Amino acid sequence: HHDREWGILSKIYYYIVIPAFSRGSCCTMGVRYDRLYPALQAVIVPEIPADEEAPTTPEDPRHPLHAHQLVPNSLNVYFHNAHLTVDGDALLTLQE
Amino acid sequence: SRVVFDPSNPTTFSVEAIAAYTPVALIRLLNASGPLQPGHRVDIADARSIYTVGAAASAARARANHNANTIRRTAMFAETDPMTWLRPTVGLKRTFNPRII
Amino acid sequence: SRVVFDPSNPTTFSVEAIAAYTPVALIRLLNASGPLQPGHRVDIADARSIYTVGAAASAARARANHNANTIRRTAMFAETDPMTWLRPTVGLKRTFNPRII
Repeated sequence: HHDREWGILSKIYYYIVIPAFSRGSCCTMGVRYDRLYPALQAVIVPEIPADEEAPTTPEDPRHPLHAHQLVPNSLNVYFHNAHLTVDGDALLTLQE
Repeated sequence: SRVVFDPSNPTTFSVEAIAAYTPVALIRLLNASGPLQPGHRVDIADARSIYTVGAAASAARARANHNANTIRRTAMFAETDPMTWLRPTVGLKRTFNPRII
Repeated sequence: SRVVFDPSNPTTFSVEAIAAYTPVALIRLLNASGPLQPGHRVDIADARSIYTVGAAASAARARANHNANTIRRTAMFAETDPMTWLRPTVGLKRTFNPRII
């Protein structure tokens, strides 16, 4: 588009204090995509009626996934572990 | 088409027809597999790919069915036409709780 | 029966049925020493083991009785993923309210 200025800036940002602060913690990381794809591939959510207000915190008794339909499974426990503002419209955008 | 011994029949046919929660629970409660010799246990990559494709199709169908409050969509890029001498409506994207629609 | 003189018969069903308040009060009123001569109480290790197993059974019965208004307990880890080659399963960290309301 314009030049290698983006790469130059990225290398400058990554070669100032990052190696010094990660001398003892820099290592290559693997990618188990072929094993982690089915874990997050199956995503479901009950229908939410309109003309209402989306819940703010995932602790109210009116939550459809907390009242009586929690179940352990794998996706359910994963969502329970990492449910930091991931439901609702965030869940819809993730599904998209 | 729901036998857990062969991981090729319940891949998309039993997933895209209805909600995948019940097949997922059945698979979880029915162990993983049994005798892998009398079956198409070879090339598990294709089975995994078709299962994930079926799961994605089921999720998309469920999202389309439940998306009764969001049906109109547009683009984000501007100046896509030569006749851009005016300023259209700005509005906002899907970044709010569903109250009006 | 809640008498330590003849505890051969009231060992399991008597402890499970009645509450622990009466044996707790009896122990409190009988300081930290008990007569090991009467009844079928050889030495003190056997008596201590009987008391501990009775207390455990009473606690389990109380938990089962009170489980109607609570949710069933779950293990810290799942350990229910026979399909290791397909995908792994994460653990469970219960952070919700243990009560219904």
